[PDB]
Amino acid sequence: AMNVPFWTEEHVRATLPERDAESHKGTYGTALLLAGSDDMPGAALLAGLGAMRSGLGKLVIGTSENVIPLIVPVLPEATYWRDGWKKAADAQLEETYRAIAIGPGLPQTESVQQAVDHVLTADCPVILDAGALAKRTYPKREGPVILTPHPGEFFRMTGVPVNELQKKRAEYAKEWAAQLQTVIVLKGNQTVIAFPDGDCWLNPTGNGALAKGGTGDTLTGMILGMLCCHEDPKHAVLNAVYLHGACAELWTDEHSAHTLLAHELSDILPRVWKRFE
Amino acid sequence: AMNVPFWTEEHVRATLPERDAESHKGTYGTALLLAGSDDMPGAALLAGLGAMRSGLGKLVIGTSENVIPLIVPVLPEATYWRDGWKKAADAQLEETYRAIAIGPGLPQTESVQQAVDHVLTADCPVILDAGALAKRTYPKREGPVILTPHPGEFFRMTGVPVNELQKKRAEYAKEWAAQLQTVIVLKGNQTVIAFPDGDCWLNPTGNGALAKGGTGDTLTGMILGMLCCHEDPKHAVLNAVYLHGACAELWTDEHSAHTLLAHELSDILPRVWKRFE
Amino acid sequence: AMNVPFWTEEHVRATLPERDAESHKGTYGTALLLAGSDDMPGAALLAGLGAMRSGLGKLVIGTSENVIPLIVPVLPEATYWRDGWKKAADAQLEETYRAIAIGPGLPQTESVQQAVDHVLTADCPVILDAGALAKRTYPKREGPVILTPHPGEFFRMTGVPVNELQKKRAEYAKEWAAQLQTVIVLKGNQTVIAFPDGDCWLNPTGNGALAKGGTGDTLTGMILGMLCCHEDPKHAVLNAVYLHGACAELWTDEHSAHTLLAHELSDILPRVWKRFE
Amino acid sequence: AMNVPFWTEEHVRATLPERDAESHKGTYGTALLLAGSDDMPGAALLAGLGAMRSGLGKLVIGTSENVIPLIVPVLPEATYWRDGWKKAADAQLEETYRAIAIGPGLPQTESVQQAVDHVLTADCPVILDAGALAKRTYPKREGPVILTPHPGEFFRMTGVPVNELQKKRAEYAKEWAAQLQTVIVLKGNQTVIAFPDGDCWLNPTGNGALAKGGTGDTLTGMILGMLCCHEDPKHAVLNAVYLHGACAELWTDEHSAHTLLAHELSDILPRVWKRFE
Ligand SMILES: NC(=O)C1=CN([C@@H]2O[C@H](COP(=O)(O)OP(=O)(O)OC[C@H]3O[C@@H](n4cnc5c(N)ncnc54)[C@H](O)[C@@H]3O)[C@@H](O)[C@H]2O)[C@@H](O)CC1
Ligand SMILES: NC(=O)C1=CN([C@@H]2O[C@H](COP(=O)(O)OP(=O)(O)OC[C@H]3O[C@@H](n4cnc5c(N)ncnc54)[C@H](O)[C@@H]3O)[C@@H](O)[C@H]2O)[C@@H](O)CC1
Ligand SMILES: NC(=O)C1=CN([C@@H]2O[C@H](COP(=O)(O)OP(=O)(O)OC[C@H]3O[C@@H](n4cnc5c(N)ncnc54)[C@H](O)[C@@H]3O)[C@@H](O)[C@H]2O)[C@@H](O)CC1
Ligand SMILES: NC(=O)C1=CN([C@@H]2O[C@H](COP(=O)(O)OP(=O)(O)OC[C@H]3O[C@@H](n4cnc5c(N)ncnc54)[C@H](O)[C@@H]3O)[C@@H](O)[C@H]2O)[C@@H](O)CC1
Ligand SMILES: Nc1ncnc2c1ncn2[C@@H]1O[C@H](COP(=O)(O)O)[C@@H](O)[C@H]1O
Ligand SMILES: Nc1ncnc2c1ncn2[C@@H]1O[C@H](COP(=O)(O)O)[C@@H](O)[C@H]1O
Ligand SMILES: Nc1ncnc2c1ncn2[C@@H]1O[C@H](COP(=O)(O)O)[C@@H](O)[C@H]1O
Ligand SMILES: Nc1ncnc2c1ncn2[C@@H]1O[C@H](COP(=O)(O)O)[C@@H](O)[C@H]1O
Ligand SMILES: [Mg+2]
Ligand SMILES: [Mg+2]
Ligand SMILES: [Mg+2]
Ligand SMILES: [Mg+2]
Repeated sequence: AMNVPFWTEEHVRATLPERDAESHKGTYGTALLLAGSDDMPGAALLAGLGAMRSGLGKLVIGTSENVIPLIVPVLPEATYWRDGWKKAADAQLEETYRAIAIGPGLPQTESVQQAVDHVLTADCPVILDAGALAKRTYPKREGPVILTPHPGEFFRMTGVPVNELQKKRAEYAKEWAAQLQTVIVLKGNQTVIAFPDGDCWLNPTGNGALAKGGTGDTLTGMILGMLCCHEDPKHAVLNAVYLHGACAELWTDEHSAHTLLAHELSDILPRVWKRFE
Repeated sequence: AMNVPFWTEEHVRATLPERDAESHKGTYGTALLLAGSDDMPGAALLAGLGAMRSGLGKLVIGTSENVIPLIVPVLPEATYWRDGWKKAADAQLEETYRAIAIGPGLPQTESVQQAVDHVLTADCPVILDAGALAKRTYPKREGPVILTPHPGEFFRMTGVPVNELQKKRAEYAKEWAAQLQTVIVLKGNQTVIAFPDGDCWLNPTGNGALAKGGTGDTLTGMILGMLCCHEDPKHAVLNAVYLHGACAELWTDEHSAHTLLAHELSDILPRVWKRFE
Repeated sequence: AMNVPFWTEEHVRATLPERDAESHKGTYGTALLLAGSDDMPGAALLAGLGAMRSGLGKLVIGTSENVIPLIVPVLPEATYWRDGWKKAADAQLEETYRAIAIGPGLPQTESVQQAVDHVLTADCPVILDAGALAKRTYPKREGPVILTPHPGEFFRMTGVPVNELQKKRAEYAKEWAAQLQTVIVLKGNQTVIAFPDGDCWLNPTGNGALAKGGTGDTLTGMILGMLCCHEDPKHAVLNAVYLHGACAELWTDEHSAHTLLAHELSDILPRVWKRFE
Repeated sequence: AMNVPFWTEEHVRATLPERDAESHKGTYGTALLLAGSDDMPGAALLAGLGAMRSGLGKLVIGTSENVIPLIVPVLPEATYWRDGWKKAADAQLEETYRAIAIGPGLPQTESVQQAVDHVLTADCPVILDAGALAKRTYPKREGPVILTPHPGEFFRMTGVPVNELQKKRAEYAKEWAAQLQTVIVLKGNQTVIAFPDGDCWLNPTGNGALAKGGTGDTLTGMILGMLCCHEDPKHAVLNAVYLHGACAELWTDEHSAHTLLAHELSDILPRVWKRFE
């Protein structure tokens, strides 16, 4: 009904960054990921791999003590802020980060919202997903706030029932991005990327291989990394959603859509990303 | 002697499900796996990988605290019900699952049977394997009960000695599926899939590469996942047994039958499944 | 000086076993591996992978509590006898095994020799390696005892200095196999396989890619598995040593000899073994 | 301005060692790596893999108790000196090593400098990286001391600000190698390898795929291993830096430069090294 344009291959090619010969890890920044809890530890690994695969310089993972050891053998490149997501509830961050994500595998609690409020006082883009998504408002700040709800989380945020939401996805996503003054990545087939300045796009990539636990955790990480290597954070969000879906399309060329595991999207991204360079 | 028909490539092709563009993980359900104990932890990873590879939406693994960390780095997509198989002995499940499996790597104890009795009060298909297999009867309930004995476990269930069983496999499997009113997947070369309504099939795939620890644990998981994406639970069971054996046949094209490890069946399934689409 | 014959490709092809369609894991037996200690845990994983890759039915790993979790994510198919190598020092094994190995990554202590003495009362082939190798004698028993010393361990066993040993390898290996009434696999370039009945062979495969920590741990496991699927335990030993070296030769076709890691021999064996079928 | 020559493909080919048929792990020595701490554990795995991939015989990793289990499943070939880097602060090493590295993932503390002072009393080449880099002087000793600073660490060592350093990299690196009487590998695009005898080279390989956490940790390990298989420790340093960068160039043929993870350099080295033989 709205004619929201697709973010196309041509837009991706035109906007993906270079990685210059004269750069070091500091050029691409240090990200922070606040993710993973004792009965949902895997979401931290998924998002971690997503982020380190996606062109950042360094990654600090703020997760519980019990989760740390489960990440290290698979993602040895990350370092840790021990019990970081709980510690973020107590004070403003003393360290400076290029971008921050919070929520995958975190309980949807008031302590998590406190950590959200502290993270928002930093001057960098911030992603809120999963356990960090709630019905709330957002303080005026410099850097973008990026919310990544699936339709269930959108219902939690807005009170718009899922059955109604799904009939008018882009209309609701635009309306709430504007009201909240946040980016909203409203997930699903034809994911909507709605910006608080009124720009809105649809994502043309992805398939049912993504309809399985963990794929959104991986996406949150991909957005986190891309925010560190793109000059324009809009392009980071758009390219992460696009390339995330493109990795699922590569998988289905020679593998059944029923059989993808989320972490494999990260394994596939190196070759898919190269295609768009 | 009986002319039990084979479930053939043509039957598999005709019955494997689609994964629609307009679906999400909830479309394919949340399964529960109750598996893994302190000296047999690996069976939980094997069955977990089997299940997540096999087209479910989400997987919760109910296993002991000591087993959880051993699964997460390999299968980060699963979440946990901490000490779940022990907790299931104490009360009906409060959560709703699309399908449930119990038994791989569990001790063959009365506490495990209590957990079985509680799981059976849910309205979903239930698989019982390994430590959950015992001589018993089953309450009338809506969803199918699927027993996956090898010949030793069948002897434990029925008192039919293995030497006698193996002379008349389909006859015994049919007789006991009918008596018990359960599906029986009687494993071995030419696995028998006997339904309590009298339908019975033989499986034509598989080889001696499967004659090694863990392959039945992986199968239980494959059945669990397929029950979540097939509309007809009969087809889920049949296709899981078939594709399980087909992965062993792919392996032996270029690898010795002596050298397969069970977890690799799960790694092979993506490409094998695609062949049948 | 002696004309000890090489165990050749033709001997390997003539002696490798079939894996029949009508077999199950019990056909190929349950092996026991007593290996791994707190500061040398990896040797248990190396030998475990070697063994499960090499055609056994099941593998029980008797290792310390702290080592168990380090094996499970990589080799989920093994089960455990918790603190098994220490417990073996206290009594004869109550369980029956198709073959047993002891020593990789175990401290060279009197407690380990006690565990050796208990294992020797079983009726199955037994391999002694590494920490289980000492200067001693062996009781008359039914099954073969297989010692796998490198030249340093041979010096420890016999008092023959390494410099002298290495001038007359097959002569010393034969002499001591006869004296001890054990098989001796005297490792090195042109490994000597000396039988206590006077048969003796040289191994023609392998290269300097093997000259790195862990490769002998992997070999001990390969011998353990092959003893379970070969009818003649002589052929098991000969084929394990041969195929172990052949995997290093495959590696060097496209990879530098400086860069092999022991666990990769196990990864390579599936395709190498197939070549000899 | 200086015409520092590049260490070229031809120099690498002329200087890489053979791995003779008549060698064993002892021929290539035992290295010691003192690396990894509770919130930076991964650096020990990265450097460990680097080292074992790079032609040593054995590797002992001296790291904290909590780090050990995180390494073993990925690098089972290493053994451990439990809490080794802390224990090295208390006394001269009783064991003899072919080469030693210290610092990746270690806190930059006085206790680490004490461990440095003890390691320096050994007669072998010693690498100091990361947490072991400080403003200090070095005792006259037989074996080379090899410092591997990035420009930030060089500033910490010398007081030369990074902005000034980067205008005259080889001039500063030569000056300080001479003053300190240490090798300095001054990292960055066109890494400078400055020897205390006045030889100096530039490295022509590498790209922005390396501009991400962990790649320097992997390099320290590669240098450690190469010091064990090269007769001339100068060639070890030069070839490690060259081949490290070459692995990043192989990656970018078919993968985006944004997406490399440090541990993958180690995975790539087997095939890259073979190219130069
Ligand atoms: N491996 C892990 O550690 C995992 C952790 N996860 C975490 O589990 C927590 C809960 O998130 P979940 O998303 O699993 O569960 P939720 O219960 O929050 O949301 C799922 C529900 O949202 C609705 N929904 C979602 N997508 C929809 C669509 N396209 N159309 C219509 N309705 C839709 C449905 O009502 C569905 O039942 C989060 O913290 C998440 O990060 C999940 O990602 C699963 C994997
Ligand atoms: N990695 C792990 O954690 C593993 C766990 N496992 C668990 O170990 C427990 C015991 O199960 P097992 O099956 O190992 O041992 P069992 O002792 O229960 O059954 C094996 C016996 O059954 C008979 N049998 C099985 N298949 C046969 C056939 N085709 N023909 C004739 N006789 C046959 C034989 O008597 C054989 O000795 C289960 O909980 C199982 O899930 C096993 O799957 C081994 C791997
Ligand atoms: N990843 C792990 O957990 C590892 C554990 N390992 C364990 O470490 C223990 C000690 O065994 P090691 O072999 O490392 O050390 P040892 O000190 O027992 O033996 C090595 C010595 O034997 C001699 N030697 C060996 N091969 C020779 C040859 N071809 N020619 C001449 N001399 C030769 C040399 O004197 C050499 O220094 C064992 O329990 C072993 O299983 C080792 O395999 C290293 C890897
Ligand atoms: N996975 C892990 O366990 C990791 C551990 N690491 C450890 O973290 C510790 C701190 O080392 P880091 O290097 O991360 O952080 P540092 O804060 O010590 O050094 C980074 C700073 O040095 C400067 N710098 C570095 N390279 C430069 C170049 N080419 N041009 C200009 N300026 C440059 C910049 O000021 C930059 O902010 C070390 O012990 C290191 O081994 C890091 O390697 C990150 C990964
Ligand atoms: N059928 C589908 N087609 C395209 N994308 C999908 C489909 N199912 C799920 N996804 C994507 O998978 C992710 C699910 O996120 P989450 O539910 O948070 O794990 C989102 O990026 C979705 O847009
Ligand atoms: N020789 C064989 N041919 C075909 N399938 C086999 C063979 N040996 C074992 N299997 C299969 O491997 C699995 C063994 O299950 P379990 O004993 O529970 O681990 C079952 O699915 C068997 O049907
Ligand atoms: N240069 C070489 N050529 C052939 N085999 C080797 C060589 N170096 C080591 N090996 C083999 O590697 C293993 C070393 O055993 P160990 O020292 O116990 O780890 C043995 O099987 C040796 O025969
Ligand atoms: N843009 C680049 N080109 C070449 N090498 C690089 C580049 N960025 C980083 N490196 C290398 O990556 C490593 C970084 O080390 P560190 O900062 O200690 O992790 C060094 O070996 C650098 O020389
Ligand atoms: Mg989500
Ligand atoms: Mg079973
Ligand atoms: Mg050895
Ligand atoms: Mg560094």
